[PDB]
Amino acid sequence: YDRGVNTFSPEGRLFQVEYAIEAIKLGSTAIGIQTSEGVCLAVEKRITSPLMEPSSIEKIVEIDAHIGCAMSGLIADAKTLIDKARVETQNHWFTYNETMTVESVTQAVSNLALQFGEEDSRPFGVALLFGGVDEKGPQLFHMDPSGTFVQCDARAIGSASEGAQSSLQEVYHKSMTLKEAIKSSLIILKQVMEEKLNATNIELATVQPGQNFHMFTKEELEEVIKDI
Amino acid sequence: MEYLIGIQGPDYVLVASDRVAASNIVQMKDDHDKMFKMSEKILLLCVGEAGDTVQFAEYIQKNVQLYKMRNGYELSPTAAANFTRRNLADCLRSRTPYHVNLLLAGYDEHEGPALYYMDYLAALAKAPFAAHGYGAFLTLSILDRYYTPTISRERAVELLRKCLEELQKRFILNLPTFSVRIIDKNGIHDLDNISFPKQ
Amino acid sequence: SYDRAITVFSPDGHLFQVEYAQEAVKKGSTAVGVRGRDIVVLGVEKKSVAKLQDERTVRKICALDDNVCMAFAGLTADARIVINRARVECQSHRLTVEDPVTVEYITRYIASLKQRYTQSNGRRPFGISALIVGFDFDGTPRLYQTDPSGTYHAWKANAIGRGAKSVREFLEKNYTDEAIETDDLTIKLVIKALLEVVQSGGKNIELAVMRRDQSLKILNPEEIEKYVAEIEKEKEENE
Amino acid sequence: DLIMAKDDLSGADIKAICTEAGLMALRERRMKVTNEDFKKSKENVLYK
Amino acid sequence: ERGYSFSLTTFSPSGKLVQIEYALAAVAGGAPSVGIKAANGVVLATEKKQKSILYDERSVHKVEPITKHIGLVYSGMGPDYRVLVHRARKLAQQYYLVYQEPIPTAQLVQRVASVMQEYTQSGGVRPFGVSLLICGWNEGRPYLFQSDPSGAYFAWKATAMGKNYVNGKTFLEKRYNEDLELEDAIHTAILTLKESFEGQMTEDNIEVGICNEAGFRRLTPTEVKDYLAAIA
Amino acid sequence: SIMSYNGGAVMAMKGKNCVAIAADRRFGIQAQMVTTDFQKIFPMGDRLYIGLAGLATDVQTVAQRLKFRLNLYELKEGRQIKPYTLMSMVANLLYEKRFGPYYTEPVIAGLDPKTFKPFICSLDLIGCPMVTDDFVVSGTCAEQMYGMCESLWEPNMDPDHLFETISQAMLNAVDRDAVSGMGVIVHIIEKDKITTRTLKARMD
Amino acid sequence: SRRYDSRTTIFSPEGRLYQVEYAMEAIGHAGTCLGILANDGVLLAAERRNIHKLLDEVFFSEKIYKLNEDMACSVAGITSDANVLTNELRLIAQRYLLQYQEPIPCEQLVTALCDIKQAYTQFGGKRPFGVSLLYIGWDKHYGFQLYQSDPSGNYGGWKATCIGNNSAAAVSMLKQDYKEGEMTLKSALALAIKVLNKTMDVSKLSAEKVEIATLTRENGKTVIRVLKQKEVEQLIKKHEEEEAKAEREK
Amino acid sequence: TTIAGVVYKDGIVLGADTRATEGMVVADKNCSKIHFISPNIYCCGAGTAADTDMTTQLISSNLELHSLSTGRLPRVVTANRMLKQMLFRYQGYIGAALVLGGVDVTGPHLYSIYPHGSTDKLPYVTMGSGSLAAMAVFEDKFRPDMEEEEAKNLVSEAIAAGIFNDLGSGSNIDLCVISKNKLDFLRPYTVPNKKGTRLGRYRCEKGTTAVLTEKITPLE
Repeated sequence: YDRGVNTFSPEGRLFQVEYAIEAIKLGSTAIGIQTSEGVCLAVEKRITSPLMEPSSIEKIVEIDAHIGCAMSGLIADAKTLIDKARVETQNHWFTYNETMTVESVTQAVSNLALQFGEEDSRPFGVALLFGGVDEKGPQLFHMDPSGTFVQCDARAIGSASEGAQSSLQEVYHKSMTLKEAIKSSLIILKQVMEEKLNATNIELATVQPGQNFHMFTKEELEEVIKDI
Repeated sequence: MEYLIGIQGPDYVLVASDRVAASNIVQMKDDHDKMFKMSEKILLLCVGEAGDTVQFAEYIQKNVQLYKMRNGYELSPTAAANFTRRNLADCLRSRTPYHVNLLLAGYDEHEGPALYYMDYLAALAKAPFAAHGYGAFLTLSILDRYYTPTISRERAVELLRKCLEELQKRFILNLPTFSVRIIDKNGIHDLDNISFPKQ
Repeated sequence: SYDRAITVFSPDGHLFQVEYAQEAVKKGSTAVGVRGRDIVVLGVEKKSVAKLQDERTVRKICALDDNVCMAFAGLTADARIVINRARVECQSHRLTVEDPVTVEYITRYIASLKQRYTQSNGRRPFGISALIVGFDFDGTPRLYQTDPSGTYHAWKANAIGRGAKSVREFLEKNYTDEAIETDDLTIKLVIKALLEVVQSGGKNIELAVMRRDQSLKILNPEEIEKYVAEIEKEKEENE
Repeated sequence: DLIMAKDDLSGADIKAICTEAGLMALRERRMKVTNEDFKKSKENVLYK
Repeated sequence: ERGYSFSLTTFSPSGKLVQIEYALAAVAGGAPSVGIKAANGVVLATEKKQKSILYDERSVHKVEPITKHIGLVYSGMGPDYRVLVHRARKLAQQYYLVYQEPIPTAQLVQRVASVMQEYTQSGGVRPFGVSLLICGWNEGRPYLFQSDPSGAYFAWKATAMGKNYVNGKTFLEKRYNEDLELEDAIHTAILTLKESFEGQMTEDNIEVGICNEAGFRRLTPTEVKDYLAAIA
Repeated sequence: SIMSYNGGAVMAMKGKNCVAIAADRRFGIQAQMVTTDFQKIFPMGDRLYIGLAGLATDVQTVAQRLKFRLNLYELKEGRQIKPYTLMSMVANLLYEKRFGPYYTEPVIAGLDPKTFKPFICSLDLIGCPMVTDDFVVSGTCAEQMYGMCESLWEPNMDPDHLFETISQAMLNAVDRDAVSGMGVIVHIIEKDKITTRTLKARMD
Repeated sequence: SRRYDSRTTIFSPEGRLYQVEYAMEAIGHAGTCLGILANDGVLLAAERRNIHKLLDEVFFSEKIYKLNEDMACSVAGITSDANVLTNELRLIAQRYLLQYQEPIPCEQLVTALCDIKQAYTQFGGKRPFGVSLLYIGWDKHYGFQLYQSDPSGNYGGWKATCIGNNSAAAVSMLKQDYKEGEMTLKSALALAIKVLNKTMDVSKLSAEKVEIATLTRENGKTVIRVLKQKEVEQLIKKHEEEEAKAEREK
Repeated sequence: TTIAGVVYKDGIVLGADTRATEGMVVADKNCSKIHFISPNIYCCGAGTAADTDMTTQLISSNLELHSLSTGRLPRVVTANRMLKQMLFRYQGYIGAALVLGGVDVTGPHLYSIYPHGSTDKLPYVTMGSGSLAAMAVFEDKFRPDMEEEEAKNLVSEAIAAGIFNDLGSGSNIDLCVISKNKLDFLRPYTVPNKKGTRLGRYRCEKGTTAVLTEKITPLE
């Protein structure tokens, strides 16, 4: 029984945005942790086949030289927003000679998180984790399809976010360090993933005021995993 | 300004150009290239308003590559020439005209060789030997003196040698080096670069 | 124009038409493709021809550039549209930057077009899935596939069309590094994979290769017959 | 010769031809079934 | 006007254009008509009954010229008829602007059929419920062209449309021939119109136009009253 | 002027039962010639030609546009085209560019498709038709060809005297002209056949 | 304003397109064509759907539409949609000639029309074109050709074609009487006469109910021969005498 | 070009001269400036020829359309209103010097239109380059409510004086008479100029011109 797609609920919410919040849940997990040393971040790739070449799946993409990101669930709706967010950060540094802070980036994205309509189509289906180091120190940011953007100190998303948030609130406090948070994230990863944790499953992305750019090539991941 | 010559033969086309890039009064570049390979048997040269030359190469070159990749095969030289004339003739009566003057050089498997001839007013022509510019004047008498429709290619090279010797003799310009191509049933063959040592 | 949203989310978190337009891919012809290290090979099975007519128009493998190659599944008309737009895009890239067009760019273009096509107002999603094989600069063979969702996704061998689970299961127990040592063996490996697929009479086995410093060569179906014959000879030598 | 004939024939079509050929066979008091029996049966089952 | 633009015309499960079949039925429920081509001219004739004795016969006209040599009647609904008549009017004048020559009837039928077909494809609109009978004397040989709601068209020697078109057509197959004069065409046309109408047929219940090679001519109730002596 | 940029002359002459159209061959840029084989007389169906004179851009452009509309007309209607129809078509095509005008003076010469009736007419650069009975001319050297045809024309002409009259007219009127020369092509057509002759003109 | 909307574009949940197949089953009725390319020429065959005694036949044409100098097309389906298509197709080929001054090759013509049809299959909810149609023609690169349009936008070159549902058995007959390039223009005509004699159930094939047009290759003409009726009559008499000769084997 | 119009006791007499000059050279000796509008309304043109032609064909198309839509005889004021509205929309770029005449139910009505859009109703008008001479002849020999042959003689006399004076005038003289019932249209009214027969037959012979290349193409 097909109603108009821009119909609220008998209870109050909407429909299609709520169905988007449901559509997040099938996606792969991701974990980002704010630390005053810098923002660390982790994700799972969910490798399916051995024919599937592993280094091509993107989860952490690059918005600015100091603003990172991670995506979830649908890949390509996220790709549009990543491209556009990059464009708008370039417009800000151009017309202002300065760095668009991460909150202003995410305001610019959730301005049209919901412009879905028939004139002037569907709501987007991706949850995003935004990091980076602005002038306000490190920042970790989380949005949703509904544009309800909030700051989170260490948010975990997607399919395993219940036990991830719970066991994350077990281990987290305010004065953590970097590497402790990195292994604290990947312990949660290899409790919530399904396959054996190895060199090809996960990927990290850490950005620091000292380690100036988010840089994470392979096989330091090997050194981090053999430290478990 | 300059001129690039295009002598047609029985079964070959002898095109050439300069390596000269004009300025205010200075010769900015002495190894310039005016050759725009449309296809395996169709060349293109361009002289005119020097901002339009590269964009004409863009438009024509890329749309010919589109036809070749779509349908599976190469254009005739005649249809390509007419297509250039059409885009000139459309671009003339607007707010944005193009000002170029170059002849087109192709080779068909069936029609054999073919030479065409443009103008800044989009006129087609099927010429035995054509020209533009100021070298046009000083060179077409020599060429129309020593022409035979059934002429061999080394005679054409010697004739072009002679034509250059009358270009460096009574001209108010420099023109030190000319590049020379040839087109045959085999494709695009580059001949040697035709210069004179000065000192 | 047509102010409507065709593709609505599900109550349980799906796009009906993206997941469901994969079925149209699932009910098309099969096509495999592997990369060797120096010679790339792909080809389609199940032409399911009338054996008595023309065949130059039903060619399911085409090219966009002198560097890149095609394959697809699903219905053929959407492939025709996407290939026309891809040719235009790769040549317009050659208009700008003077390189030969990288394969990753044209796959991102196809997937981006497909996603903004599914997103838009009342446009039915493309029920195809292409294979884009090319070897860009410094000779690196790479191969990507598409999806009606619009996820370019790099693989090492193919599994699309009818019964792709069986074909990938054969490639699973046939991932030998030895198979991509001899170019001839890689060709024979495609022939053996497609032989572990449909009738493979040596009629609907249309295959084309590229040795990464040339253009695509469509093979005349007598060489493929000798390939199948020596495959049957090695199968007899197995006993 | 019969497998190639229809691209989407089922076992219904196969039973129909294998019985209609027999009905053509006992129309002319025979036991064995020739090729034109299958041809007529193919042209009777499929295209009518 | 709103952004819908969707065609309400959908094929059947079988493959049939249900709104065109229904439009043909709506044509078949209309007033009858007959039109006959007979070597020198073409005769059109309709059947125009007032509902009461109150109505006037000088206001509405069935037989209608499109150019000085092209007549046109229908069998369907007048409210759509006048619209596509006006369209054919405007369309014929663009041809006469372009070529400075009176348009041939085949070219009219091409363009009108293109309009009607293009309009049944177009979105949120119903088809016309009108079947035409177009005629004219272009380049010596006169013509006669029937169209339909489906956009198609034909070329007839003699035909009918409306109520009891089958009965009138079976009368036409027996009655008509290859060669007649205009008067005999009028005779068989009023005969086949008299096949299906009521008993009182006067100078006003029918309305008859002819075509000569000298041009179109729309007859008057004077000659119509002159004609029904020794009627049909 | 812009009309004197490339030269050009087109003559058409009505005979007794036949019609002859001729033009020059020269192409070039105001004082510099280029070729001797430039086409200015185009076939539009059988036994009906058109001649175009003036700026060569508009010559080829209007010729291709007219061929476009002509083939569309002859495919929408199975018959071939009457000459008045072609005249009106050229008038409408030129008048669509009322303020963006082409620089050309088309000359139509053709026979009747039903009878053997000849037909000549000419148009201006905005679309003004003009039907006559003797001759129409177009190009730079107007007054020369006017002097020739008002000097040499007779009403009832067999094709031989028609050919010689138009030959002498074109040769003499072109030889007095400067920018237009370099050969003459002559089309002499009739009910049965079409004849094309080239004259021994001064190559100067 | 959305409950009235007919949704003629969204896939069906059986797995295929929905309206597309029903356009195909609208192709299947009212129509039966084929042609026989097998050298020096190509032909088209057609059945009169309105063979009633009260027509005019004054058009000097029927189902055939000479769309250029060197291409025609046979129609099957709803007629006036195809008139919309023939007008647009003729205008496409003519604009190509305007653009290049060289005649139009037959496959980019076919793909232009296929993109037009797929443009109304893909987006909006517009009703699809219920017309399949044939193609005969000539080029500079392959000679004589045959093509099969479909309402999806899919096409495909053949050497012996088929549209109408009555002619699937004709494709069976075309395979059972397949030749390897043997069109002496009497063998192919007798074969086409034999096919339309068997497949249509019209007893003995009255020549007013059929239509045959050919396309031969001449140096400067490329004539399209929409042939008259008397040669069709003597062709039918030739074929019925050859059927009497062929049934002397019983 | 010198056209004139007049209103006699019943209808309208229009005249013309059929010399179509192009610059300084006589381009035509037989043309037609009196154009069709309707079965009762005609029009004459001056100045730019093709502008007058296309404009009068458009307005004649629109009035045929309107008259066939209505079912009665057209009115002259409708033609006047359409012409002045169109010519004012073109801002005087189109040069079309028109004389408009027809007979309605109200009677005869003559209008002259100047190419910007200024119109006047008059009993008699002259337009063109040599219109001044014909307007002189009219003001010399006009009286109200003339008869038919008087008006025809007057218009012929006026256009004749315009042809014997003006340089762009001069050809054989067109006339046209519109009544309530009778429309007449007479091209060779009083052909004034003869031409001397040639004094030398300068006829060429069969082969006096060298031929380089022949071609023959047969037909049916």
